[PDB]
Amino acid sequence: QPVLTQSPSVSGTPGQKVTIFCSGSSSNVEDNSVYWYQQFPGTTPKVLIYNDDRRSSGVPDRFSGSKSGTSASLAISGLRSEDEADYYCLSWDDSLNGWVFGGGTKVTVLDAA
Repeated sequence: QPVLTQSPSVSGTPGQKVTIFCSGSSSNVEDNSVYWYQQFPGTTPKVLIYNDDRRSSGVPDRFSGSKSGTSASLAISGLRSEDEADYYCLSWDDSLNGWVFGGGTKVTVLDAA
């Protein structure tokens, strides 16, 4: 099982805000950088956030990464249909001696009505 524990699936309509959580431990996210990846079906995952809160080139400011203690989050404000994807957190783990991913959180964007 994944060493990092992510939020269950979340949904929103366009314009809403969602927050995805990534919980780790003292051996991983507490002192090591967290990265966030976005993955569409049948596509390689791409880095959206690195070093806890830095946006990759081209990533909209409505994507915000943060970290506190052994917990990290990715907030997507102003949700757009193209944001529907699986999101994964990643951190180095000093005990396991590996790069560990969360199990993923699917963000679904519902048609408002």
